[PDB]
Order: sequence, then C-alpha cells, then structure tokens
Amino acid sequence: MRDIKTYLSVAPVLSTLWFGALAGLLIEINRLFPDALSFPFF
Amino acid sequence: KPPPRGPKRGTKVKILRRESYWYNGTGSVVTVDQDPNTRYPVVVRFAKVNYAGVSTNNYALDEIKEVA
Amino acid sequence: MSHSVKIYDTCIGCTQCVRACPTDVLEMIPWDGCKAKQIASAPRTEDCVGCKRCESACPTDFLSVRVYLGPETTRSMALSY
Amino acid sequence: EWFPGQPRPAHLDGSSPGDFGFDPLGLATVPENFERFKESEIYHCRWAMLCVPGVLVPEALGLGNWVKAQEWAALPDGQATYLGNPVPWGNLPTILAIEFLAIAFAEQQRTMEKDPEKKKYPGGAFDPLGFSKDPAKFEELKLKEIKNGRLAMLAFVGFCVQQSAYPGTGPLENLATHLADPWHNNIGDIV
Amino acid sequence: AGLTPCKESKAFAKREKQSVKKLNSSLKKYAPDSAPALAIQATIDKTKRRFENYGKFGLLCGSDGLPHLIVSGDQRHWGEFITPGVLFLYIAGWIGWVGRSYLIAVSGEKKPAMREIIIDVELAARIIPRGFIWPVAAYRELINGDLVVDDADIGY
Amino acid sequence: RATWLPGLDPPAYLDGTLPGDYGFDPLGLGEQPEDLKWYVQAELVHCRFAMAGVAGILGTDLIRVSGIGNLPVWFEAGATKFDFANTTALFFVQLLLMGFVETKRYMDFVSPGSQAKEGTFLGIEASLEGLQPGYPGGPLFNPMGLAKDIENANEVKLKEIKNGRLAMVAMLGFIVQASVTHAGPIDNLLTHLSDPFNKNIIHAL
Ligand code: CLA
Ligand SMILES: CC(/C=C/C=C(C)/C=C/[C@@]12O[C@]1(C)C[C@@H](O)CC2(C)C)=C\C=C\C=C(C)\C=C\C=C(C)\C=C\[C@@]12O[C@]1(C)C[C@@H](O)CC2(C)C
Ligand SMILES: CC1=C(/C=C/C(C)=C/C=C/C(C)=C\C=C\C=C(C)\C=C\C=C(C)\C=C\C2=C(C)CCCC2(C)C)C(C)(C)CCC1
Ligand code: SF4
Ligand code: SF4
Repeated sequence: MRDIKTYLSVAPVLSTLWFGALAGLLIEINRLFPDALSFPFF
Repeated sequence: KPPPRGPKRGTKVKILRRESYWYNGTGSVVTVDQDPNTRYPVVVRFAKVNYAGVSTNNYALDEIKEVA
Repeated sequence: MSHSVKIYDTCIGCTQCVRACPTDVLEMIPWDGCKAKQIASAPRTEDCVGCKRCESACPTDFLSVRVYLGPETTRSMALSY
Repeated sequence: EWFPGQPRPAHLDGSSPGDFGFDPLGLATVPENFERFKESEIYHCRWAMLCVPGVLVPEALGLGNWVKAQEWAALPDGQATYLGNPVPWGNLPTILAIEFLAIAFAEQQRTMEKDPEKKKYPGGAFDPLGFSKDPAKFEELKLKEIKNGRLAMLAFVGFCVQQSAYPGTGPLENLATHLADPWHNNIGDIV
Repeated sequence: AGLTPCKESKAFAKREKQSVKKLNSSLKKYAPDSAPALAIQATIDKTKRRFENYGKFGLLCGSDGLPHLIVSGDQRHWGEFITPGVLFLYIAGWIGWVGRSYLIAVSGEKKPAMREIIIDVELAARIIPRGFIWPVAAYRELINGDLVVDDADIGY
Repeated sequence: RATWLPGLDPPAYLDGTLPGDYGFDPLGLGEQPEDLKWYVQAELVHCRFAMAGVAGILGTDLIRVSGIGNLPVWFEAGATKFDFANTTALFFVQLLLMGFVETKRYMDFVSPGSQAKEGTFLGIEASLEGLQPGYPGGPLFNPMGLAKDIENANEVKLKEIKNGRLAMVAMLGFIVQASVTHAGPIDNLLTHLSDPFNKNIIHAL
C-alpha cells in the first residue's frame, strides 16, 4: 500500500493528474464564460 | 611533539582555488596529510558533483579558508 | 612537440592517464610530492594523436594533464596512407 | 534634529551652523565635498534672500511682476523701466555687457581666494560695523542667516512653481487668489 | 486614436451579420429537428451573444470591425490589460513563491535529489496555501533581507 | 487551551501573552519575532479604524432610515458636498495631519520613548509611550487616566481584541454587501429579515 502511494507520487504521475485537473478547470470556465476578451467586473 | 596541521576533521571550509568547480563553495575536510612534502594535503569532500562526477580532491593550505 | 602535452604538479599519481594513452605517449616516473610518490610524464609527445581521452581520465580539481593542439604531422594526423 | 528618532549620520556632529542631521543621500561623505557644499549653500542662500523682495515689492507697487520685468529684452528694441522710468541703457546688449563683466569679475574675485573659511564668511569690508565682535553672537548670527536663507530658497521655489502652474501670475496675486476662497483656491486644484 | 466604439461601428455589425448568415447557410440542409440542426443553432446563439458582449464592455473597434486593445493604461479601459494583468501577476507569484518554499523546505535533508523526483505530497500540501499571501510574505523577506544572498553562491 | 480548532494543537510560537492568543496563524505568517512584533500593531490599528468605521457606516444609515435625521449612504458619501470643501484640499489636509500623527507613532515603535524629549513645550510629557507599544495612553491620550497598565491589560485588551476582530469582519461585510445588493447595509438586514428563507445570498446571485 505504501509502495503504491509512493509510485503515485513520482513526478510524471503527478504531472498528468495535476495538469489534467488544470485542463478540466479551464475548459469548464470557457464553457460558462465563453469569448471572454475583457474582464468587465470593476 | 608538533601538533597536526590544518583543520582536524569535519570543519567546513570555504574553497579559494580560482579554477576549481567549487570556488566560493563549502566542503568538508575528511583528512589532512601530515607529510610536510605533500604538495596538496587537505582532502576536501563536497556535496555537489563536478562535471566528471567527482566529488573530492586535494587542496593547498592557503586555498582553504576555515569558516566557522 | 607536434602537439604539446603538459603535466602539472596537481597530479596525484593515479596512473589513469598513462593507461589510457592509445599510442603510448605518457609514462610514469618517481616523485616525492604525493602520497603515491609518483607523477606522470610525457617524453614521447611526437606520436600524440590529440585524442583527449588521455585527460578525460584525470580526476583532479581542474586537471593535471593538459593537451594543447599545435601543428599537425603525418602521424599526429593519424594517416594510414 | 530634523527627524526626531533617527540616528545622526556620523559625519554631522553639530560642529557647524545650521546642521540638523539631514544628509539622506550621504552627499557630504567626502570632507572636501562637505566644505564646498557649505559654500554653495550659503551663496544660494545669500542670493535668494536678496531676490525674493525684489520679486515681490515691485508687484506691491504699480510695477510689473518678476516675469514682466524681463520682457522688454524679448523684443529687439527693448528699453528698460526702473521705477517706471525709461533708463537709457535698458537695451538688452547694454545691460548684458554691463552684467557680464561686473558679475564675472567680482565672482571671479571669489574664485581666486581659498581660506577656505573666508569663502563662507569674508566679513571685513563686508562687515562695515563688525557684528562679528561677539563670537557667541556671530555664531548665532550665522544660524539666523542659514535658516532665513533656507527659508528664502523655498519661497523662491514657491514663486517659480506657482508661475508654471499659473503662467503670468504674481505671488501676491496668487496670495490674494487664495485669500478670496481659501477652501476653493489651493494647491488642491492643480492635481 | 480614432477607434470608434464597437457598439457603434457598422463594420463590427457587418461581421456579426455575415457569420450568422454563413451559419444559417449551413443549416438549411439538415432536418429542422435533427441533432445537427440543434448544434448549429447552439453556435448561432453563442455568436450573437458574443458580439453583444464585445459591443457592451466598451471595446473599441477600428475600420476592420474588429476589437482593438488599449494597453496604454487609460483607466477608462482597465479590464482589458491592467485588470487581467494584475490577476496574472498574483497567480504567477503563487506558483513561484510556493515552489521556492518547497525547495528550501527539502533543502535540509540527506539528499534533496530524491525529494524532488519523488515529490513529498503531504509537505507540498501544507505549503500549497502559503501562496495565498505571497505578496505580504515576500515583501517582508525583501525588507528583512532574506529574499536574496550576497556572495556565497555555489556549493553552499 | 481553547484554540480556534479544538483538535489541532496551537503553534509553538503563539505562546500566549498577546491578548487574543487563540493559536491561529496557519500560513506560517508569524514565525519570526520582528515579523510578529510589527504585525501586532497592524491588527491594533486596523481594528480600531474598523471599530469606528462600521459605526459610522452603521449609525448614519440607521438614523436616516428611521427618519430622525437625513444623510447619504456611506456608499454615496464620497461625492457629498455642503460648502468650502474641495475634495482636493480635504485629501491634502487629511493627508497632512494623519501623516503627522501616523509618523510620530511610527517613530515610537522604531525608537521607544524617542518622542517626548524635545523642545516644543507643554505637551512633551504625554506623548512618551503608554509603556505598551500599541496603547499610548498618556495624560493627554487618556485624559480620563483610568489604566493600571498591567492587570486589566490581559483582561481588558482581550475585550478590545475580540471586539476589533469582529468589527474588522463586519466592515468587510458591507463592502461585499453593498457590492452585490447595490443598497444600504441595514437595507440588507431589513430585506433579509422580511423573508429570510427567500432573501439570501443564494437569491442575491
Ligand atoms: C519554483 C520554480 C521556479 C522559480 C521560482 C524560478 C525562478 C526564476 N527563474 Mg526559473 N526555471 C524553473 C523553475 C523556477 N524558476 C524550471 C523548472 C526551469 C526549467 C524549464 C526554469 C528555467 C529558467 C530559465 C531558462 C530562466 C529562469 C529564470 C528565472 C528567474 C526569473 C524568473 C523567470 O524568468 O521565470 C522563468 C520561468 C520559466 C522558465 C517557466 C518555467 C518555470 C516552471 C513553470 C515553474 C516550475 C514550478 C515547480 C515545478 C512547482 C513546484 C511545486 C512543488 C509544490 C512541487 C527567477 C530567479 C530566468 C533568469 O535567469 O532570470 C534572471 C531564465 O532565463 N528559469
Ligand atoms: C480597517 C477596516 C475598516 C475601516 C473602515 C473605515 C475607516 C470606514 C470608513 C467609512 O465608513 C465611514 C466611517 C464613513 C463613510 O462615509 C466613509 C467611509 C470611508 C466609507 C477594516 C479591516 C478589515 C480587515 C480584515 C477583515 C482582515 C481580515 C484578515 C484575515 C481574515 C486574515 C487572516 C489570516 O492572517 C491570519 C489572521 C493568520 C494567517 O495565518 C491566516 C490568514 C487567513 C492569512
Ligand atoms: C506601469 C505600467 C507599465 C509599465 C511597467 C514598467 C515600466 C515596469 C517596470 C518594471 C521593472 C523595472 C521591474 C524591475 C524588477 C526588478 C527586480 C529585481 C524584480 C525582482 C523580483 C523578484 C526578485 C521576485 C522574486 C520572487 C517572488 C517574490 C515571487 C516569485 C518567486 C520569486 C522568488 C521569483 C506599462 C507601460 C507596461 C503598461 C501600463 C502599466
Ligand atoms: S591525446 Fe591521446 S595520444 Fe595524446 S597523450 Fe592524450 S591519450 Fe595520448
Ligand atoms: S590521470 Fe591525472 S592524476 Fe592521474 S596520473 Fe595522470 S595526470 Fe596524474
């Protein structure tokens, strides 16, 4: 069990997990606020 | 009767050789040779590695500054 | 003299350069300036091809055998024809 | 001290008139730089104290301000007016030549003496009464001069900046402007 | 600089007209209720509300009917460059400041080599929020003089 | 010790002499003395401005709505005008005296007591220090000199801390509350009190 977690902590595996989460987040935001050329809140 | 010369052991030293790979760096003294004729007595071990992979070499007394 | 091979006083007498000369340039002579009590020596620089492997096996601070490439002769160019 | 709570920069240990611990740029590190600065300081003080009332009092009379009193030289046929009177030598090349030779020579007479103390405090023919009699009073006499002289320089800065902010104005004209409505005429309205 | 507002520029309201007509051209070939007809319609509405937002948030359009950005800092236009820009700089430090903390954190170990190819996840979890306040934390380091070193560079 | 997070232990440096030491500084923002020493005043000056600040926002809108008096919204107060008040000059004026009082306080922390040995008379005694950096009570700053400087400082400052800590939060409420509701703070309270389960930030969005 410990060895599995350690392997999951090596750099490449984190990268896909981290970037994959990042890709999902940006895609969602563009799905809800599309075209987004300016920041018209303030 | 004469005491050993140079640092004793473990004492961090600041390297002063200009062409070295660890100039202005710090290593650990592992042994000093007590033969007066020996031309580079202080055997310095480091933490990094030079481009050859080596991580130790001899040094001269005046190229070693004994930080504390 | 075709190429110039020079050995400094840093050398620790490890006999790693001599064993790595492919054309028998360097050789070992007695000294008194090291624990090993021997320093390398280059008395046959004519046949020195210039293959820097002689000093890719000198394990010192910078280097203790150094090779400067000068003019080229028919053996320092390793011509077989 | 000027800034109660900061340590004195080591090279300002009184030992001078008008010295309150103020050298943030360390301009006076070199003693030679230190002494020459005193000269320029007292001179910049000395000239300024003369110039401020000469800028104001004419405006307090019918005469034009410190800007108008230089304007005839702009036009080629300029002739001056002192107390309104057209002085004959008021043409620009005339006064300029008179100005140049007199200013340079007397100011060169300065450049050719190195006491160096007299280069700040000559006295003598410049002290026809001899206020320097009481060294205690004379030392305080420098203080009054220094602080007043520093006061003059700022007033000079106010006069000039108010001119750039308000072209073609007078300091008393500026003063009265504020004096109408101080709360709607201020340095607030520039920016 | 002569850039008329997009809500006014007839060229802007021309591009909006063509791209709608171009899509409506591709639509009068499928069934009025099949899946293609809906996806086409979805993109049509997305386009019209795209153009409206560009003619609403004060984007200035040239003679190309296209928006132009004024990055000069005229604070009538702060949400074009300056506001998104500050938003980036906040994030960029957060990435920068966190990573610095970790390398320092694992620096004092037997071999920092192993703790970087095999990242310590728990330690990187108690450090991941410290990047919320990086502007405050760093600016104190700069004043205290621990953000930089002076002449001890290689080795230690 | 009754920290903020029951299970969690308090950090080692928040020993507890500072009033309101509820072992709370998760991000490692106070693990250096000179850091922590300069941070305490910030909370003290912020909270005090945030104690009066909410009341000025609060009380003014309370009296206006009920009808006793009339004043603009604190949101709308910035553009107000009666006479002889160019917002230009006021900014300069307020910057001046505040600049004067803020600095002399700054010099006190930078150099304790190096603020009440000078020439200017008649006042050179009180502005020494309260003997506690963030509490400069003197016989002018505490004209009802009503402190013993040690005992209640544990038990009364702890009131002024937990008072301020609340007040700083409250002001943050109005800024966001006015940012979304477009209305007055009590208006936000009055609206929510009307139909609480329908007047909520979920509906405000
Ligand atoms: C913690 C990460 C970190 C930090 C704080 C810095 C900081 C710096 N780098 Mg840099 N660098 C890094 C990682 C980092 N580097 C990595 C991984 C690479 C290899 C691609 C580089 C390659 C690089 C080059 C080539 C240059 C710098 C330069 C600089 C300096 C100017 C900033 C700049 O230009 O950014 C440069 C930014 C990049 C090149 C983008 C890549 C950085 C990645 C995206 C960040 C990685 C963060 C890390 C993986 C996250 C760890 C999280 C942890 C919890 C596990 C500054 C001292 C420049 C310099 O010398 O200026 C003085 C310069 O020329 N760096
Ligand atoms: C000063 C302040 C407000 C002052 C208000 C004033 C003067 C109001 C003035 C006015 O209304 C009047 C009077 C009249 C109006 O006509 C004019 C205006 C101007 C409108 C609020 C502070 C408000 C400040 C707040 C809310 C600060 C919150 C900070 C938090 C939560 C930080 C927490 C942490 O830092 C710790 C504690 C430990 C870390 O380890 C973890 C983290 C989380 C990082
Ligand atoms: C305003 C503006 C502008 C301009 C700008 C500019 C001009 C700027 C400059 C700038 C500059 C001139 C800068 C400089 C700098 C320097 C330095 C020196 C820096 C440094 C930094 C640092 C050092 C950092 C660090 C860090 C941190 C803190 C975070 C992350 C991590 C690290 C560690 C990296 C424009 C027009 C564009 C537009 C409008 C706006
Ligand atoms: S270059 Fe080659 S031939 Fe020459 S000394 Fe080195 S190893 Fe020998
Ligand atoms: S390799 Fe270097 S150290 Fe070794 S014997 Fe040769 S010259 Fe000497």
